[PDB]
This record gives sequence, C-alpha cells and structure tokens, in this order.
Amino acid sequence: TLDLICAQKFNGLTVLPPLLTDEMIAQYT
Amino acid sequence: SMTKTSVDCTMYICGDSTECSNLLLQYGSFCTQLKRALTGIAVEQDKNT
Amino acid sequence: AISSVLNDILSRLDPPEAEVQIDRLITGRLQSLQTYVTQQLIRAAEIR
Amino acid sequence: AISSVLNDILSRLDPPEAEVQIDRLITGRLQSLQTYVTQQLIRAAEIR
Amino acid sequence: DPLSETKCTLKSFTVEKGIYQTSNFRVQPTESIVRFPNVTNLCPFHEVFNATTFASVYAWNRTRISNCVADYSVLYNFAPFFAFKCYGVSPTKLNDLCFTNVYADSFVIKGNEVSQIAPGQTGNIADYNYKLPDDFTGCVIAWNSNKLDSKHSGNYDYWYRSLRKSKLKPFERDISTEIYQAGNKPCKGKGPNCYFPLQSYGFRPTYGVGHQPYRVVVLSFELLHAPATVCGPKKSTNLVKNKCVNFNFNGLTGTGVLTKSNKKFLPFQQFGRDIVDTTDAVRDPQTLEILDITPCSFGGVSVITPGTNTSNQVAVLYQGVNCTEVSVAIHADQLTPTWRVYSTGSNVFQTRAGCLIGAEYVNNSYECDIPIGAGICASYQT
Amino acid sequence: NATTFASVYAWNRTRISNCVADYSVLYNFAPFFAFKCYGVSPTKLNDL
Amino acid sequence: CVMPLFNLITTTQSYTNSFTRGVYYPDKVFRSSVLHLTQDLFLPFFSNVTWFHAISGTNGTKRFDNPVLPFNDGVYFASTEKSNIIRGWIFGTTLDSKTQSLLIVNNATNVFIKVCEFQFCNDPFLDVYHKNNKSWMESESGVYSSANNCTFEYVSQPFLMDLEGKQGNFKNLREFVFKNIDGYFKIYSKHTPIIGRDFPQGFSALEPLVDLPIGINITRFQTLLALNRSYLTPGDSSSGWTAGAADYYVGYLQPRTFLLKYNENGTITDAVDCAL
Ligand SMILES: *[C@@H]1O[C@H](CO)[C@@H](O[C@@H]2O[C@H](CO)[C@@H](O)[C@H](O)[C@H]2NC(C)=O)[C@H](O)[C@H]1NC(C)=O
Ligand SMILES: *[C@@H]1O[C@H](CO)[C@@H](O[C@@H]2O[C@H](CO)[C@@H](O)[C@H](O)[C@H]2NC(C)=O)[C@H](O)[C@H]1NC(C)=O
Ligand SMILES: *[C@@H]1O[C@H](CO)[C@@H](O[C@@H]2O[C@H](CO)[C@@H](O)[C@H](O)[C@H]2NC(C)=O)[C@H](O)[C@H]1NC(C)=O
Ligand SMILES: *[C@@H]1O[C@H](CO)[C@@H](O)[C@H](O)[C@H]1NC(C)=O
Ligand SMILES: *[C@@H]1O[C@H](CO)[C@@H](O)[C@H](O)[C@H]1NC(C)=O
Ligand SMILES: *[C@@H]1O[C@H](CO)[C@@H](O)[C@H](O)[C@H]1NC(C)=O
Ligand SMILES: *[C@@H]1O[C@H](CO)[C@@H](O)[C@H](O)[C@H]1NC(C)=O
Ligand SMILES: *[C@@H]1O[C@H](CO)[C@@H](O)[C@H](O)[C@H]1NC(C)=O
Ligand SMILES: *[C@@H]1O[C@H](CO)[C@@H](O)[C@H](O)[C@H]1NC(C)=O
Ligand SMILES: *[C@@H]1O[C@H](CO)[C@@H](O)[C@H](O)[C@H]1NC(C)=O
Ligand SMILES: *[C@@H]1O[C@H](CO)[C@@H](O)[C@H](O)[C@H]1NC(C)=O
Repeated sequence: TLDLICAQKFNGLTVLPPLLTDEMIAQYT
Repeated sequence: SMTKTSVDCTMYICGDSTECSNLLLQYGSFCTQLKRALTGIAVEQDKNT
Repeated sequence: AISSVLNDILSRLDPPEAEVQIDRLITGRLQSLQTYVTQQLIRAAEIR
Repeated sequence: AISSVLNDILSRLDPPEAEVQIDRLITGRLQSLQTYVTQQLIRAAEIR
Repeated sequence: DPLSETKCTLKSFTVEKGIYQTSNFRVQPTESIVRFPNVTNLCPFHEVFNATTFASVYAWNRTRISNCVADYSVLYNFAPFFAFKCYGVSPTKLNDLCFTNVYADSFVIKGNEVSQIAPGQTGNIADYNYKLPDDFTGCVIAWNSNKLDSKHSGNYDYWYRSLRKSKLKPFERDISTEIYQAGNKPCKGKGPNCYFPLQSYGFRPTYGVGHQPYRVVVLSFELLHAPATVCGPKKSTNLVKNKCVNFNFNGLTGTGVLTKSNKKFLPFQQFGRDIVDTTDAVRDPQTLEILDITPCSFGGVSVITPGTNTSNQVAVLYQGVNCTEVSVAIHADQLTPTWRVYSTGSNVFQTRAGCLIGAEYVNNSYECDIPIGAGICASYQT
Repeated sequence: NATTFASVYAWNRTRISNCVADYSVLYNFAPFFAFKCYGVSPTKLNDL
Repeated sequence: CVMPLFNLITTTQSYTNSFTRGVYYPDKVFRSSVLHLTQDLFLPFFSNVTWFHAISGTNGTKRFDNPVLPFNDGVYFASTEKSNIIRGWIFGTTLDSKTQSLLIVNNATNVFIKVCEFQFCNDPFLDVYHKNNKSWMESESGVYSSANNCTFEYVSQPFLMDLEGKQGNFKNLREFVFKNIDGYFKIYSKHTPIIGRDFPQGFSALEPLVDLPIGINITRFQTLLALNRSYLTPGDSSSGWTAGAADYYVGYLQPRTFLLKYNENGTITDAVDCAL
C-alpha cells in the first residue's frame, strides 16, 4: 500500500501520477 | 519504478515571500538544475515502466 | 537564524537586518534540497 | 575560522564571539561529511 | 501567454512537440484579516518613564507590563531619545507585534556609561551593575535627566557598584553591602585591601554632559506566539471562512483558508501543529474558535505544444488541482499566472494529473503522442 | 605605572616574557576607560 | 508565630518508585495521532522518590512533618489526603525578609499566591478552627508575621479541588509539577482518582494549571499543613490541635528526552523515557 501527504503537498512538494495506470499495467501483464 | 516528485524552489525555500525570492535570485540557476534533475528522474520512471 | 519562519523574520526586522536571517534560511534550505535531489538521483539509478 | 581546534576557540572567546568560529567549523565539517557520504553512495552503487 | 512562458523557460523562439513544466500557479488571497484580543487599556509606559524617583543602577527597578495594549507612540512624546537602540526587533515594527510579556528595567547611570548597556559589553556598570543576556531581544532607551536627578549640593541618592568578586550574570541584581576584599585577608572594616562596593554618583548640574545623569529603560520582550497577551494597537477586523486570506492571529502571520475544525483543543492549548511542525489549526482570540488552516491552492503548470512550427496553439495542465477550484480562481482573478487560456466549456477536462484546458477529450484511443499522465495523452489532430 | 610615557609617534615597546601573567593586578591601578580585547576573551586572560 | 507544644516526631524519609508518573504537557501546541520527541525537565521513569507522612497518632504523638527541601531544577509533588491537610507551599532562598519569597496557600474560598519578603515563622502553618462551633475557617496568622515590598499578588482559582467525595480512596491524587524557567513559575497539575490506596500504577499527563511570571530566584521549598483545633476524631475528648492523615511523595525533575504519544484526541496517552 502506498497528515504527511497533505503537509508535503503544502510546501511545493507534489507527486506526479504515472503515465500508465494500474489498469494498463494489468492489461499488459 | 518509483514515485515521481516535483519540487518548487520558490515555494519550498521562500514560500510566497518576495524579499526571499529576490535574495534567492542571487544564487544563480541552482533551481533550474534541481527541476531538470527531477524531471529527468520522472521521465525515466515512465520509461522504466 | 532567529526563527525558522520567513513571515516572523520579515515582521520583526527591517530589510537590512532581515537579509542575514533570510540568507541563513536560504542556505540551509538550498542544502536540504540539494541533498534530496542527489539522493533521488542515486536511488533512481538503482531503480533503473 | 581563527583556529581548527574547538577547544582553542572555546578557551579563547566568550560564547557570543565563539559561535561564529564554531559555525564556520560546523559548516566546513558538515560539507566534508556530506561529500564523503555521497562519494561512498556512488562507489557502493558501482560495487553493487 | 503560455507559449511565451514556454519560450522563455526554454530560452528559444522555437519549441518542439512536448509537454513542458513551465511555471507554478497559486491562488491569491482576497482579503487580509487581523484578530486581536479584547484589550483596550493602554500600557502604563508613562508611569515607568515619568516616575518621580528612579532606583539605583545596582538596584535597577524591574516593572512588569502585561495584559495591556502597547502603544509605543506615547514613548516619542516625553523623550528626547538620546539612545533608542532596539536589539533583535525593528523599532518601526514595534506597533505590529504581540509580545508574551514586557519587562521594564529602569535605572540611572552616567552619560558616558550608556554604551555599556548592551549585550556583550564590558565595563564597571556592565559587569558589576547590570548585564544584558547574549541573546537579548528588546530595546534600550536612554535619555538625559539632569534637570530632575541633579542637586546643587550633589545628588548622592544614586549609587553604583564599582567592585565585585565576579561579574554579574544576565538579569542578576546585586544589593549586598559586604565590603569588597582584595586577596585572602578577611575584611572587618574600611582600610587596607577593603573598599566599599557601592560608590555614590554625586550628580551635579555643573558637571559635563558625559557625566550628567541619564535615565535608561531596558524593554525586554519574549516574542512567543502561544501566550500572545500584549500587542500593539491594531484594529482587529472581521473573520472570513472558506476564503484564501492573509490572516494575522495575535502576531502570527500567514496565508490560507480558515475553516471550521472538529479538533478539540484542551483549554490551555492555543494552536495545533502537524506531524512535521506545520501550523494546522489556530484559536480565535475573540470567539475562542478552532480554525483549521489550509494553504491556498497551488501547483505546477505545464504547457502542451504540438511544436511551434506545426501550430501556435497550446494546452495547459494545472497539476493536481480540481477544475472547479481553477475555474473559481479565474472567475475571481486569483490565479498567479495571469495569462488565462480561453475556455469554451468543452475545453476543460478533468484528469487525475490535474485540470487540462485547451484540449478536447475525444472518446477514441490512439498511440500516445504527448504524455499528459494517468493514462491521458494529447495530440494535434483533426 | 611608568613615570614617563613615550610619544605616540615614538610608541614605547616593552617585552614581557618568562613570567606568570597575573592580570588581576591590571584591575587595581586602572579606572579602565577602555578595555577592548580583540581576538581573546578578557575574562579568560588568566587561563591561557 | 505561636505553636502549641507538641510531641513532634522527627521526619522519616521513606523511599519508593515513581513508575511512569510525572509526565506533563511541555507546550501549548495541539497535536493529534503523533509521536513527539521533546527535550525538557521531566521526572525520569522509575525514578526513586521520597515519601513523607503527616498524621496524628492515637497516643498523643503527632507527626507534623514539614521539613525544608531543595528545589533544584524543579519538583514533582504527589499527595493523597482526605481533609486537605496539605494546603500549599513556600518557595525561596533564605526564607526570611531579606530576600523575596513565594507563597502559595489555599484560602478555603480561593487560592492565594504572593511574592513578598515575608517574615516566615520557624514552622509556618495555616490555622484552621471553628468559630462559635458554627463556622469552620482558616487563618494565615501562623505563616508569616509581616509582609513588605510585595511585588506580585494573585487571588484566583475559586476551586475547592476535591469535591466528588472519597469513593475509591479520597479521590484526591493531587499531582503537581513546579518549574522555574526564564523567570516563569509554572504549575502543572492533575487530580487523578485512586484505584487502590497509594500511588497506583498508570499513566496520566499533567495539564498545566497556572504560569505565574513572578521572576524570582527559588532554590528551596517547604510544604504547608493545616492544623485544626480539635473536633475531628469522634469519641476523642482530648482538647488539643489535631491533624488528619496525609501522605506526600516528592521527586526531582531532570533534563530528559521523552517520546510522547498524542492520540487523535490531543491527549498524551503514553511516554517513553529515552535514557532509561
Ligand atoms: C519599580 O517602580 C515602579 C514605579 O516606577 C513600581 O510600581 C509600583 O508598584 C507598587 C507596588 O505596591 C504599586 O502600588 C504602584 O502602583 C506601582 N506604580 C507606581 C507608579 O508607583 C514597582 O513596584 C517597582 N519595582 C520594584 C521591583 O521595585
Ligand atoms: C619602554 O619603557 C620601559 C619602561 O617603561 C623600558 O624598560 C626599561 O628598559 C631599561 C633598559 O636599560 C631597563 O634598564 C629598565 O629596567 C626597564 N624598565 C624601566 C621601568 O625602566 C623600555 O626599555 C622602553 N623601551 C623602548 C623601546 O624605549
Ligand atoms: C475523543 O473525543 C471524542 C469526543 O468526545 C470521542 O468521541 C466519542 O466517543 C464516545 C465513545 O465511543 C461516543 O459515545 C461518542 O458519541 C463520541 N463522540 C463523537 C464521535 O462526537 C472519542 O472517543 C475520543 N477519543 C478517544 C477517547 O480516543
Ligand atoms: C509624569 O507624568 C505623569 C502623567 O501626567 C504624571 O502622573 C507623573 O506624576 C509625572 N511624573 C513626574 C513629574 O515625575
Ligand atoms: C472579547 O470580547 C467578546 C465580546 O465582545 C467576547 O465574546 C470574547 O470572549 C472576548 N475575548 C476574550 C475573552 O479573549
Ligand atoms: C472536484 O470537485 C467535485 C465537487 O466538489 C468532486 O466531487 C470531485 O471529486 C472533484 N474532483 C476530483 C478529481 O476529485
Ligand atoms: C608606579 O608604582 C610602582 C609600584 O609602587 C612604583 O615603583 C613606581 O614608581 C610608580 N610610578 C609612578 C608613580 O610614576
Ligand atoms: C533509591 O535510593 C536508594 C537509597 O537507599 C538506593 O538504595 C537505591 O539504589 C535507589 N534506587 C534507584 C533506582 O536509584
Ligand atoms: C539564588 O539563590 C541561591 C541561594 O542564595 C544562590 O546560590 C544563587 O546564586 C541564586 N541565583 C541567582 C541567579 O542569583
Ligand atoms: C479569603 O477569602 C475571603 C472571602 O471568602 C476574603 O475576604 C479574604 O481576604 C481571603 N483571604 C484571607 C482570609 O487571608
Ligand atoms: C523594602 O524596601 C525598603 C526600601 O528600599 C528597604 O529599606 C527595606 O529593607 C525593604 N524590606 C523590608 C522588609 O521593608
């Protein structure tokens, strides 16, 4: 499994989503 | 792959402060370098997948 | 610096005296960012 | 700093004047440690 | 516009096909609010500064100033201001801060001894009469008092400590009358190796300016935002919720939206800090309300171009933000990058990567051309 | 406590060596208008 | 300063374990579901505290224990009593009129806190007695003879402390922490009901009670006990001053680093003594 996250997001630190969603990785597999 | 992160120097260092941002301009292109490195890491994560 | 909050330093000092604290904070936070990015680069090499 | 020995600086100055030299030494030695650890991480990646 | 920002980021007039993290968007505060307590009774600065009698320097008079509004404009009225040295605080900002407490150390010294009243100073007065801490924060006000602390026959009511075994510690008062002893021979009275530590000033009007009596008041502050207490004269304004504002809670300055909070503060707790020591909630000085503070919406701004030779059109991704908050920010012109891209209703799409404006979401699937994220890509097509 | 002092342009240079430097004597015969110690804490003068 | 002749028993200082008691709130910041590392003056876990008894015997000998104790960096005081025999404390360096002294006293209607060069008696105490066999009330005549050059006075906290009764055991586990930091005399307190008789094992953070900015030098302290002029023990015809049963423990604060656990509710529920 992947507030600390909100606090990180509150000072310039963001997390970018991956280009392939878990559904596409599952499709490939 | 690993988590792609993006960091804003102005917000992290001198968050919404004009005096601090003007002082930070005096350190050159350290943040252009940091942003470029992080962007490379993120594009590499997508490439890995 | 006297405090870790930029708003506090800006509110408690004139600009000429504030720049010293602002510069201490800038140096520390620049170092922290540089360390984070270097560790991320090494870790991304391992993950690649 | 005036000297590279912490005991010397602590013996030759009052605290308010000593902190400047102590901070110069702290900055230099922090930088040296950071450089050592980064080089060790890169070398350990190569060895791995 | 976004394409020009891309060109300036790349430092080139020619842009290739791709998505470029151009800048950062921030929604801007709409109003500024200040919350200050009930207090309206002015601080008794006149009593301390205009006292009929001042204590001796070795027995400096300590006065407590708390639970009052500290209007420092009164200080400018009855003082020629020979010395107004504020250490650790800008004097011109003294009307804008809240201090936990005020300590007024009032005494009388010689004119040339004013410079000794400062941190790190050395001298008879500094070492044996009154010593300031190394990290002292506050102000020091010195003004001549020859017309009130001098006598024709000599004012001997003022005494200073000239000899002591050890230098005085910060905020330490010595009133002992034990005769100073030089060496190891005990002292039973005035004579060899025995001197009285206290020496009378003997202020006279005929003396020079450097020897004229000077009244010195040291205002010691403790700048902590938890106890608040004494602040300057700012008129508190109304409180607005669910709107990004610049808030000033008893000297604590910040920007964000203040919302109703379910957090239950224990009666002694004044504010809350997140796990990484960021202020998360605050207490209203007036309504005793627990307000959650959330920073105003911000994020990255990427520009998707099909190449500057193919076309000059661009799309804009506001990363990690709902399209509704972005639209509200445009409708109230709060967004920081003010080159708003024209929206047609079909121009706005909600990705998991953020809000996309300027691209039309078709229901077909193609090979990825410009990767936007979360399975979404963009291309220049008919 | 010399009877005669040399002129400022011809300042008198004296050599002090091979003796114990007890600085408590200096406090006896001096009103100490200025006691500015540069590079050394005066209160530590008895310890070096 | 008149003290009727008593067969006073020399104070005997027993010893016992502090367990995990003495943890307070270091600051006024609210935290939720967090683990906070804090360096502060704490009572170390399983510390080794002094135990004193204040009782009147059945043979006429009354243990009126009010010895003068050091303060050091701070003091943790724990008390169990039924008649509120413990009424306050005195703090100071010489405990005379030469130096300013602090005095906290229960007025039985309010709480008095004074900072004056009090002329304390040899063994200051509060005189509780029964006027007209109708009104029980307290007097401070036995504490000090005169007060001069007063700098701080505070009449506040109109609280009778123990009011629920003596259900479990006096329901009066009074825990206090006294500190002197930057001229601030800080009193933290907690009124824990006792599941048992003396010093139950458990955890209970001490919420701050009052931070007085007295700004005076404190090095020594002493407990104050209330003496009632007879008519406390039914069936006893001995016309004389008598004191109820009370027990109090004293521990000393030391600079320790603690890992405190704030639950989602803002309260400290557990603590770890890093150097134990
Ligand atoms: C320092 O002097 C001030 C006055 O300049 C004193 O403040 C007075 O304190 C008394 C205490 O009984 C009050 O009744 C007065 O109202 C106060 N004000 C004045 C103007 O007299 C203060 O107590 C002195 N402090 C010390 C430590 O001596
Ligand atoms: C500076 O003055 C001191 C005295 O204040 C001189 O020291 C004397 O030197 C002579 C040399 O013959 C000795 O005989 C004396 O005993 C020394 N002491 C005194 C108190 O006279 C010193 O020589 C002078 N230096 C210069 C460069 O002129
Ligand atoms: C924190 O305090 C809240 C509010 O008092 C507590 O929530 C209550 O819990 C009890 C026991 O289950 C319920 O009967 C109430 O309805 C709850 N009130 C609400 C949800 O508003 C909560 O239990 C406390 N947390 C603890 C003690 O860990
Ligand atoms: C200073 O002025 C105040 C305000 O008028 C007055 O009450 C006080 O007596 C004055 N003190 C003197 C004249 O010493
Ligand atoms: C200030 O006054 C208001 C009423 O005007 C009151 O409700 C509030 O509690 C006061 N603030 C305090 C006591 O901090
Ligand atoms: C945008 O806001 C709406 C309404 O508040 C909400 O339902 C929706 O989940 C939000 N979008 C995302 C992607 O969470
Ligand atoms: C200074 O004092 C010393 C020691 O008594 C003495 O020898 C010397 O002559 C004095 N110098 C003067 C008075 O100029
Ligand atoms: C407690 O103090 C006593 C004094 O008798 C000593 O024997 C014992 O070792 C101490 N215990 C601790 C845990 O310090
Ligand atoms: C406080 O009083 C004690 C006992 O008299 C003394 O040793 C100590 O130095 C005093 N502290 C200060 C800061 O004056
Ligand atoms: C105790 O309280 C009474 C009122 O209940 C008050 O009048 C008195 O001044 C207080 N202090 C004493 C008796 O020392
Ligand atoms: C109070 O202050 C006065 C005036 O300085 C002084 O004479 C006296 O000794 C002090 N103490 C008492 C107990 O009066």
